Amino acid sequence: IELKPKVEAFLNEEIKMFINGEFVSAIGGKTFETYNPATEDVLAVVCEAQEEDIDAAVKAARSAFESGPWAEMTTAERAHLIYKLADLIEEHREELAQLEALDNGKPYQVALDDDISATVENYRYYAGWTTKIIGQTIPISKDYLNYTRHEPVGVVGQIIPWNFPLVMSSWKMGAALATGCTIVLKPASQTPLSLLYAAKLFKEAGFPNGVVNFVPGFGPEAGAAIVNHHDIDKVAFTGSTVTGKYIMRQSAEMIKHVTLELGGKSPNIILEDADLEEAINGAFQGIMYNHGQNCSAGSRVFVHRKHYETVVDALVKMANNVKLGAGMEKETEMGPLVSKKQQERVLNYIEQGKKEGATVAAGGERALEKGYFVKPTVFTDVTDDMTIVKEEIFGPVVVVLPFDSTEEVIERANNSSYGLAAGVWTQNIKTGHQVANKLKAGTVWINDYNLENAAAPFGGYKQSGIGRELGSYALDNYTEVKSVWVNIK
Amino acid sequence: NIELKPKVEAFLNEEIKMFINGEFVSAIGGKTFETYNPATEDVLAVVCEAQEEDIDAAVKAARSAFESGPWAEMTTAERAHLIYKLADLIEEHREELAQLEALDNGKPYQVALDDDISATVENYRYYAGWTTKIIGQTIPISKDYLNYTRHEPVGVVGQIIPWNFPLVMSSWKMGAALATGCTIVLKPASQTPLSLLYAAKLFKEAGFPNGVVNFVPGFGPEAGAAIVNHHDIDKVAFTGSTVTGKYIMRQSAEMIKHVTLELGGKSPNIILEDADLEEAINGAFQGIMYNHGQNCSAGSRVFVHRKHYETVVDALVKMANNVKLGAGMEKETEMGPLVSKKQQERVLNYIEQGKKEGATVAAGGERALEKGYFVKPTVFTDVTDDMTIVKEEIFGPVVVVLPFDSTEEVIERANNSSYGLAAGVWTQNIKTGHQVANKLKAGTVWINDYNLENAAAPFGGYKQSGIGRELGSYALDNYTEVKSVWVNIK
Amino acid sequence: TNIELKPKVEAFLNEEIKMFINGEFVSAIGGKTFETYNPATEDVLAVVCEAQEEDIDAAVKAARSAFESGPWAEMTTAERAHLIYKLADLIEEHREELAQLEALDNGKPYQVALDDDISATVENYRYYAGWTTKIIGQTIPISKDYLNYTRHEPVGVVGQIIPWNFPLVMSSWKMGAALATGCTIVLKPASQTPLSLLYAAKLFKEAGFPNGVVNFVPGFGPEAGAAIVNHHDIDKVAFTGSTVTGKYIMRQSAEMIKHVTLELGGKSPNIILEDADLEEAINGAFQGIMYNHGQNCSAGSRVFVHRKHYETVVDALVKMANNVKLGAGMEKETEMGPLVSKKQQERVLNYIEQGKKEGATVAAGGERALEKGYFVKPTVFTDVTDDMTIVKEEIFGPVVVVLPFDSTEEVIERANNSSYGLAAGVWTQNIKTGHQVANKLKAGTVWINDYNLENAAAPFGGYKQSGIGRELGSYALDNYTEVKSVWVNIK
Amino acid sequence: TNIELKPKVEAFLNEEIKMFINGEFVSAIGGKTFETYNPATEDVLAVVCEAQEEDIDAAVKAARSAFESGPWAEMTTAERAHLIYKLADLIEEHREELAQLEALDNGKPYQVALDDDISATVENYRYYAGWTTKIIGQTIPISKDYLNYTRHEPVGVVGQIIPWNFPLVMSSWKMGAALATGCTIVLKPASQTPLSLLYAAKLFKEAGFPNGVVNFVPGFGPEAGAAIVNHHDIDKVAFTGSTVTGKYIMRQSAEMIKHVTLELGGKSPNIILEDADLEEAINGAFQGIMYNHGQNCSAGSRVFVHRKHYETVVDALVKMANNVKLGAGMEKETEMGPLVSKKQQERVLNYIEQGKKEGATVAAGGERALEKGYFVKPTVFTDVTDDMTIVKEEIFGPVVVVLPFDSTEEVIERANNSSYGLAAGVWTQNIKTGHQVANKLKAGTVWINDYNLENAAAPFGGYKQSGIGRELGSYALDNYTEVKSVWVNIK
Ligand code: NA
Ligand code: NA
Ligand code: NA
Ligand code: NA
Ligand code: NA
Ligand code: NA
Ligand code: NA
Ligand code: NA
Repeated sequence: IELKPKVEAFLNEEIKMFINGEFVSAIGGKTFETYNPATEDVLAVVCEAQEEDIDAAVKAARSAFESGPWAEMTTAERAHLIYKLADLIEEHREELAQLEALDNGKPYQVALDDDISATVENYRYYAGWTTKIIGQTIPISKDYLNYTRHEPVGVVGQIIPWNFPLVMSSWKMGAALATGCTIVLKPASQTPLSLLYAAKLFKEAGFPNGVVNFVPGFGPEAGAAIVNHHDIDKVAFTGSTVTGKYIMRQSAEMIKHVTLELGGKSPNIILEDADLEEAINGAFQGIMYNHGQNCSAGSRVFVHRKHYETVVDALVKMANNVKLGAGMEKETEMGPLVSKKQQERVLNYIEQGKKEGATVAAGGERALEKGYFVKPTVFTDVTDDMTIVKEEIFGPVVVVLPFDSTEEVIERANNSSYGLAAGVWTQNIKTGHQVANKLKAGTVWINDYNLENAAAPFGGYKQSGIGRELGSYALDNYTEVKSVWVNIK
Repeated sequence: NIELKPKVEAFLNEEIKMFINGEFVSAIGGKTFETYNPATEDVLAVVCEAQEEDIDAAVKAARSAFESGPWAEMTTAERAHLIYKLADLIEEHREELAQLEALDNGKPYQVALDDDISATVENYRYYAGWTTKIIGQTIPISKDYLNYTRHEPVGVVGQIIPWNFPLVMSSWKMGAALATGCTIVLKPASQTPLSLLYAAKLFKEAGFPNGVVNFVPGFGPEAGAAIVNHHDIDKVAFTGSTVTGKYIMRQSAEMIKHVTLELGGKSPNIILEDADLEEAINGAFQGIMYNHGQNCSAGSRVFVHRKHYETVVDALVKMANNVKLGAGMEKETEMGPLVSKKQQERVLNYIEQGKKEGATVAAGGERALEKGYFVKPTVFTDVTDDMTIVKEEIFGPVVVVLPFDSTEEVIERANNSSYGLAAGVWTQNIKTGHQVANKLKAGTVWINDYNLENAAAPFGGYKQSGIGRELGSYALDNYTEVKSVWVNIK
Repeated sequence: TNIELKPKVEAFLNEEIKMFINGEFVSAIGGKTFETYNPATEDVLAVVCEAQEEDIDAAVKAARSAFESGPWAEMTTAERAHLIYKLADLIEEHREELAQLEALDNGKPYQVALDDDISATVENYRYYAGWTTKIIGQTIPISKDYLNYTRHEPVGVVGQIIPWNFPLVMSSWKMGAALATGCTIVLKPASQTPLSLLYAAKLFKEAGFPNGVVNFVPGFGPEAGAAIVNHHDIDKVAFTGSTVTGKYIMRQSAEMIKHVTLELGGKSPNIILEDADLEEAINGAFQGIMYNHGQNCSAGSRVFVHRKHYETVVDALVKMANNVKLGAGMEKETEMGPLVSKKQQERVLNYIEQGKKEGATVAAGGERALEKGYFVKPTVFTDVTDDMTIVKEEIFGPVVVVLPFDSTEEVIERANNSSYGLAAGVWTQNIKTGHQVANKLKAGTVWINDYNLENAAAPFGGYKQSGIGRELGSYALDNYTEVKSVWVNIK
Repeated sequence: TNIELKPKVEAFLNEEIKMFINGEFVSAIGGKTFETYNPATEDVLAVVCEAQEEDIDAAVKAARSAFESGPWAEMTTAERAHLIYKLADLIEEHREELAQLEALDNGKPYQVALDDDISATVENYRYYAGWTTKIIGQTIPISKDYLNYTRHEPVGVVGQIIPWNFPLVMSSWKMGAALATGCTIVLKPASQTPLSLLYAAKLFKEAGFPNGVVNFVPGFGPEAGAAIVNHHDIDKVAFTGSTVTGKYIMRQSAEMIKHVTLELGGKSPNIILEDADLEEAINGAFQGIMYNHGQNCSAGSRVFVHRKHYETVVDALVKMANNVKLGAGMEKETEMGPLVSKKQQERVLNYIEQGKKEGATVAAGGERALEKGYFVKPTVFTDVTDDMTIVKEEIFGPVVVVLPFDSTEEVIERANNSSYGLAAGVWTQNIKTGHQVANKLKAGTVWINDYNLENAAAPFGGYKQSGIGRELGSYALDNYTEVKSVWVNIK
């Protein structure tokens, strides 16, 4: 797939940060390389945000929050900006899909059909909420007017991971912007480009200077500078547990509100009365979608004893059938993992799996001559206490586990520190809702898997997170509630 | 002297048991501590002291009660009725409970009765009403799915409360939690265990299932920490000091555990040029002096437009000097002692720090009476924004009075603070009142009033005064996990 | 085995039954009275004061006063809630007395009145007590230059009229929501069944309701009912009953641009698909129509059965129908009482005769029962077609039609081919089928694998000609408020 | 100086104006046409196809089919949203064309049409686009045995009738809410002002609305109007306009138990208290009435003035009245245009004559203006009492009565002593007085230190005989929704 002219021009120059409505270099001039994970080549050279750059972005966001058009605009004017931003992203859909394929590694056609569509729709959806963020009037006494206001919290720092780089930026920014906050946001070092391209479109849509500030760089410097900044009012992070925990401990010092979206080890449960054809397809897609680089991937596939060997046989064939290649080549179904480090991590987990006694029924090694490719992998002969069953692998790797009763699968499914999502396959109306009610996860799909939409909340129970993104629910993260009492005698 | 109620005598005449799994019990290791009467300094009761092991027993009971048996299976109508029967019982025991508050915490009995017990009753009545009404969403996305959310109780919640409004504080924790269907492990402050441990009898009589509520009296370092660090508690909520608030957020990180915190303040109470001055003088005085200043949302910075500053200082000084200090169980008392010797010493050292930095004690500024933990109502003037006493929460009957010259100036100076719990604004102008309310960074703003709370209105801090809200519908969301269910109907 | 009369019921019934206006038990101004009957025995059960247009006037003036000034107008929402809760506690204390009154006056079995009606009544008040403090409006972010807020103000004096089939429960569907908003109430019970409401007036008084907040005016539809409908100073009307009256009500309400809520009748389908759990569906189909003697607006009076199970379900329905124990509501043996009046017995027996002459076959029942009182046998009609009178029209008795079908598309179309739309049942074990069918039925309530469930928290009301508006739930509140949008210029 | 006509406007007016049915521009089946006029010149402005009963039937069938099957029924909520936002974008792109059509057909000044009416229409659609994905029902925690959820389903085919005073804006107040719920529409504009709607139909098509989702049927009350009101296959009706028609519509809707929303007239009070900012309140009182030539249901047609200020306010209003520049809407200097028709001018002049006959003083104006066109001078009446016709009745012209008062209790009582209750204004600097007075005024919208402000997000509608129900805001959606309560047995 030949590069669009605007992608070629963008990549032909150093990639600048976006602060206070301007494209700028890091103050101290540092740069870093992002790669193409299919070729291992340097894809661009990007300006590297340091602490002093974050502090500049924070002042920019503070000023835009406190005075100027953003602080003065009506809600309808604010909605219109977000709507225009969505339209612009849709206009640049092929450019942005190419950058995602190039920079992240995923198939261009998927980045275009799924990731760009979702980002557009998320911004459309949240433009909608700007004029509808309502407080209460509260009837207490004839002597007072009691009302609440849902005020924006102020300057928000946001950090996102590399698996759905553009989409993830929209999960953070659509709700935050809709409330009237301003933003200092950091993309992942592996994937800065789609966001920094999208910056052009915030400027074009007419966002006032400093409303949005994009600071690409590395967790331990740019990331930690966001986490530790005294003038950031609220933090939101999606990423590592270790980083999640760190963020929470640091935010303690300022009594700062945190939203976290972390990992999972989500179960996808095939009951005796499932439509087995459709469940097999849901189980396969459930783990293999986005190369398994998906926090809510259905990495534990629980299968009723009667169907266990049927599903294993089908999963093995489908895994071997997947077409691996560069995301910018048209026949590719599954691209490489994002980095050498991730490839080595996923291959390490496969070795640990075999070491602990499990059997690789398909895959279980690297693929192709170069690039960070891993073959789709199916593990079988697996038990609940194995490392590969307990821990999030974050690649195209599924464990398949038989079970004999519904009480049992619920227990086993819930016996996890994680609780991001779950799938249940059954044609029975009672069993579907009953099993859904008892699973400890933020999202349950009945007879489907991996569905997300702007309108429906997503987040973790237990150690898969604190709080919800998407829906009306996301808005509450970026608001402070003021209770006003007017003595009316 | 107010004579002790028969049921109060009876209660005080034996060891005060903790309440676990529906039973009154001693600590497993038999440890006990003393609570005191702060007006007299005498030992008031001997109370069973919860240790780590007793928190574990409580958590096990709450877990069991949550996962199966009547509390798990009950309809929301049946749950609501339990909570309303509890409120009715507390109301029947109102005199006994108000006496225990006056005795244990130190506040005037008639205020405990008219304010504290009344609010607790109303907070439970209000929350009983929410059980049947904690609704999720059905979400129109596509003709191919039913999309709905469930607001599920989060599970066992651990709650820690302070000593300044002991019983009311217990109700701000438990009303919302219980309405959601959570089960509870709650620790009263070691200075004020008694009203809660008495009210325990009422939960049992109301018909609460074993283990749905569990009260574990003791100390921050042991009972407190055991709640904070317990792996099987799903969610924590705390009201109290900042150091503990930070500690609790820090520790909750290890479990990715949701935290709600209600912390202290340095709340401004602002008298503008067109205030009704007589009303605003009364509201400025009551704003700080109510509950002996032991009030996180106390109006401890009184900002007074230059035209009225001398007039207001003069009045506050006279009012301060006239307040009648005495024991909470003496009928003539207007203000009781502080809760402890340590608090009295804390406040008095703040006062000394204020004099050391150049402020003037216009009234008060010393201990009171021959015994008990009393501090005189104190008014400081000649104060500047950089002074320790104007920055930090004193938590006694100590007010600073600051003049100002412009609205824009006072809004800046009111907001120049790490705290953001509450604020008051006094002006007769409809545009000024709302404009100033809007610009203040405070979780509650009163226009032409101060210190009003009601179960239906949320309360809590911006900035370092807290995370989250209590009261209102808003409190409920702390105790809920949201589950998004997608049903393929293609 | 006769259920023994509560002493309090015997005392109530030993005197003329007064109406309740402005806090006091009073006679009609003109002293007219009427008779209510015991439909099991046909005896006079009580003599009741008959409200005339002038008694409505006095009730309306009393409600107006209580709304505009005095304790009901001044009370906090907490205070108002507490009255409503205390009323619910009093009803629960008098549960036996009230259930006997239902059984005597209405006819239904005592145990059913106690377990169902009285408990629903109590729960309805407790649920709406809970709303008083939670009737919130909005603050609306538009511009920095304005504060924009709404108030959900009580409409004022509300006129309510209720039917005889669930006398006390129906009073609480009207008053719980109206009282929660802070309205004041002029309410007329059915001439057939005045007594449980008038007994309950004691408990409003004991609970501490201010004078005039509630006013109960027993009498007939053409005098007392019409008076409430036509009264210039009633702000809003709510009615449950006959369509012809519902139409009249809507027509008269035009003249004053008055908001109307209507809950009307139905011809609700109860649909057994091929993959139904036949055990529970057959029980659901039988209780769906026979509950309350078929005197139930949302009765499942059309039972559609997939061709595969048609014979099975017809045979089982006929057996159950023939096994029902008919008798007095105050005899412990009774499973089904009489119909409420001679007029209604005659109406239902007319429909049955009409069903016979249009060609349908009575597979069970189809006639009067026992030696006295207004009893009709449980009746099952087979060999029916969709254009029959008995399949189209509401019968309001223990009369079911059974219709086979061959495809899901077909049953949805036939179920929906009705001017009514109150309720529907769908029996299928399939998770996709249950929701899809539920989505496509035009009915205010759809039960999936059940039938006849109501709860204070879940709204109820008609599509099409089964009504306007909803009762129960948070939804009922909105009928009793006017929304006021306030703009405060803040520069 | 004349505003020069846009090319697209000339083009549109150079042919017969077709109606819009099932996605196509068509003539009336029987070929009837009617004339609309330019009320500044009294010239024929356009010839418009006239919908008859038969054309209404065709629009209803198209809407029915669009509702039951096809893209509109199948589309996601995101897809439906996007159609609505794109419509808003198109309207904005054609803002000058649409503003000219409004100036020409309705009368109002071009620049006000542009800045106010067109901006409000655009923002209305953008607001409602945003609701499509957010129309949520409830999950309701009752028992562990059931999942209880509600669906807010679109009612179906909706019949809407709008007046001539804000033609395009009024069209958006009906369709934004309705289309956001998934309903389909048969909408009739006023015969006096059909053009802007029928121009806008081109933009519904260009946005990509499926065939029959919207259908525009211009014509006359007694034929087109009545056919919408009386149609058996319209599910719900909404109307804005006269009282006599409002009452007709409610009466006719009884026959089908059809939900009705009415936005009717007012005689709204604009109260200037002793502590008002007097300069701002005089400007608010003058604009409250004279905006849109007084052709405004919520016009502040009763200016109450505290006695201290009475003379001052009278003198100011008189000066301001006599200073308004009357002229054609398409003339750049015009501050106020003519009334919409000869009949309206005659009505307003008949009112003014009644006021004189009853003893009131024409302080300014009170007669027609200019050499042709339906102009009336801005008119100020003094020496007025509460019982006069001109004080009680809605005149719908640029005519104000000015009433002195002496106490706040007095002005509230006199303000509320009306069958109308659409809107009110209160002018006071005092924070307690403002909210207190606002709490007591029986009106759907209360402005404190302002007047005539509307926004898509803030509900609007009448207390008493000013209406039933609310338009705008979240509240408007409920009128277009049937609530279904689903119970899923999960035992
Ligand atoms: Na990369
Ligand atoms: Na968590
Ligand atoms: Na103590
Ligand atoms: Na905070
Ligand atoms: Na009777
Ligand atoms: Na209807
Ligand atoms: Na015209
Ligand atoms: Na009305």
